[PDB]
Amino acid sequence: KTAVDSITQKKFLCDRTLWRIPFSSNFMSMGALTDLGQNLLYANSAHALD
Amino acid sequence: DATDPAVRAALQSQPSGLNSTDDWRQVMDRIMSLTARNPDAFRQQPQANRLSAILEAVVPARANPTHEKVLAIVNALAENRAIRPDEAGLVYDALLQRVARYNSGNVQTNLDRLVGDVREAVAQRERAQQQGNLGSMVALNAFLSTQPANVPRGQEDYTNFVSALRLMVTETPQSEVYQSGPDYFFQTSRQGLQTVNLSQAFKNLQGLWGVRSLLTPNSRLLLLLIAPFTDSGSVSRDTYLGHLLTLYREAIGQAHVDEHTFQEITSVSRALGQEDTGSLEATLNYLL
Repeated sequence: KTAVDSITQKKFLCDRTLWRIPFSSNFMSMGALTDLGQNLLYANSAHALD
Repeated sequence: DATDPAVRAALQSQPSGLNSTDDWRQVMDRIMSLTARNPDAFRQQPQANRLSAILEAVVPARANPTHEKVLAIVNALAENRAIRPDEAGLVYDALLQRVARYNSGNVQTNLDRLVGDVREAVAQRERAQQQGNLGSMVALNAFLSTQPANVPRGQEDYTNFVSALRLMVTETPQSEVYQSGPDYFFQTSRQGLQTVNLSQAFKNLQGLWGVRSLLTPNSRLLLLLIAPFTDSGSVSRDTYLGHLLTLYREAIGQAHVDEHTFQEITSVSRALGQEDTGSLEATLNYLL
């Protein structure tokens, strides 16, 4: 009955893992050679990554 | 020639004028004024245009056929559906890069053999489209291996039906057969309706070849499509399948003359003066 006015802190811990961002057009694993890696295949085009 | 991958490559790489390398004889007929139409059109040019064509004629300039040999190959891959039309610039730079890494006297001869090979392969596919038989005969004969060659009753009706079944896929280049799971099918055209089910029809007609409310409507759809390819003596007269094949030939012939009757009645109902809504409904109820 005498609870103080409180504020909620939310967080997560996700250990042991790597934040995977797949270079696929729907972020799914439809194969090891993804569909966005085959559009750049035989392209002979260098792209900057920032 | 509009579907020739080396004529199309000449309309995309070769100049649209008369250079003295690709057209040496046609420009020497004009330099030496021995042309039939306008012989003196070369004397009436300035020295910048007249002497620069004489120098390219007595000692002509060499050129690279490599961008023209590869572009004939790319424009045949894009025509036989091997690549997409969006990939026509991707595989063109991919093939030009490969014949630049590995350029030789062997490879330029081998590209010269392959631009005559893709002229044939484009024409061989376009002959096979208008014939329309090779994809269907190997899959209808594959169907008829599954069906038994000896029905108990009415074998005379059965072996002429399956011979008329080979007559639809031969004498219609758009029609095809295939498989999708267990059953086989028959489309009367590419991307068209009236698809019969061959494995369901021949498990329905089996047991009806000598019988003399009981037919699945795709079997009756098969007996409608097979009707113009069946003679009066191909099947019997008293047999219930043979009685319907004559009845479906009369239904096609009546629908072929009710088509011409429709084009006559509605033509003389507009000029005589009627409702255009009711001219088109009273005609069908007179014809159906």
